[PDB]
Amino acid sequence: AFAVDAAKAYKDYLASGGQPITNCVKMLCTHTGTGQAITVTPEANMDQESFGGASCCLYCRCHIDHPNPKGFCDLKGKYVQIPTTCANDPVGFTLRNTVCTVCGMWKGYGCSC
Amino acid sequence: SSQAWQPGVAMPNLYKMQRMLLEKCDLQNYGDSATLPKGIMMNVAKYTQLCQYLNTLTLAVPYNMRVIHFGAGSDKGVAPGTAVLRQWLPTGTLLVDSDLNDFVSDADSTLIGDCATVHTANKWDLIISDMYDPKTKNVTKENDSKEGFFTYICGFIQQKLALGGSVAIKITEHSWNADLYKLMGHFAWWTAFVTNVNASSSEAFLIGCNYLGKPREQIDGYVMHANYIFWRNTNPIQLSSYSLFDMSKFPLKLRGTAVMSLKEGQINDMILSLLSKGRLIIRENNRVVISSDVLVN
Ligand SMILES: C[S@@+](CC[C@H](N)C(=O)[O-])C[C@H]1O[C@@H](n2cnc3c(N)ncnc32)[C@H](O)[C@@H]1O
Ligand SMILES: [Zn+2]
Repeated sequence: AFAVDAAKAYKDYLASGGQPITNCVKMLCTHTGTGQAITVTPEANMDQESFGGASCCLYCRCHIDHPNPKGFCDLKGKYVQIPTTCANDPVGFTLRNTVCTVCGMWKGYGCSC
Repeated sequence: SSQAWQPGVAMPNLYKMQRMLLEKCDLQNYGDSATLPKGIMMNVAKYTQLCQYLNTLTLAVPYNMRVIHFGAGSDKGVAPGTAVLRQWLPTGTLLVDSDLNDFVSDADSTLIGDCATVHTANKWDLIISDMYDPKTKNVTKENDSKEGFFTYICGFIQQKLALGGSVAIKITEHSWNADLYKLMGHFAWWTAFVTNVNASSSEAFLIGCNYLGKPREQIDGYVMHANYIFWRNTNPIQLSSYSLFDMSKFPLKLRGTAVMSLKEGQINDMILSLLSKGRLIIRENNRVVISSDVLVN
């Protein structure tokens, strides 16, 4: 029944006041994109930063297995859009938030459904 | 008016034609820095300017393009250059990554280990190398042509680059190779490109544009590197990040270049001319298979 819960361990390290995971790869772009959360190419709008996806997966960055049967990363090879006011912790932001399955946008940061 | 709005500066043709002796590199702007946009790392900026420059050449861009990137890992354990490559290349481009040390990457596949352990079954359309050994920056030794990973790169280009394919390979004052320069004469066009954001360094990318099978020009590599140092020594390049603020035309134009598998002396003078304008790639289109050799105890 034992399993390492890296997501909980990171959430609690942040609540204790830990420096968030650094060196996520911020891309140059026009900042006139669709604003959707996870995309094939950077899509930040004027209020988002775009990051290379792999450098924002906790599992990828921590060399931990991804939490699903067929170890698949839905960030690797993609670009992730982060509101500029949260962009100091892109790894945290993607952990704690959810993508609207019809809208494409972050729930609470873009989905208007 | 200036090259400061360009992504970088290419070695002018008149400098390629000199016959200079090797000098120490002494850059006027040695201690300058471009001011990067907020939160943007030097490697992202540098690869973006390389890609903005490559956008101006006649790169062959087939459907199902194949790109391999050597020296992709960084000391932070991520791969900023390949994130830029993946942004630039058409969606669905096959991108393979490699470095000596472990790193996390956006490539479709990553091989860790010395590049000499890397084997691939197929040919590639575009080869990018940022491989660099910092211990070559030693001013107390004579600056000779270097071997190491440069020996692999030269063999890899001659065996695994499709005719029509292109190359961009990082060099510096001390990290260079005479045969790599000689190989640039087997392309329809070549240059040494300095990015504006890193113009305080002797770094350049040796860019070979549209590979032909054969020498088009005879190039002496020892002389050409001396010509490169002479160019850098007498032409200060103004540090600049201006081109990073206009990304509206960044992605590589999908041109649907034709791919054909010709053999031998099927390479007509008509074929060579199509290669030379970026309008033809010659290689097979089998599955892409790669592997690294593992030595056991
Ligand atoms: C400055 S780094 C590359 C930076 C990286 N391209 C980026 O996007 O920031 C130079 C890299 O070349 C790699 N390298 C040097 N010699 C090598 C060799 N013989 N085989 C494979 N990789 C090598 C190093 O491991 C190092 O990661
Ligand atoms: Zn929605």
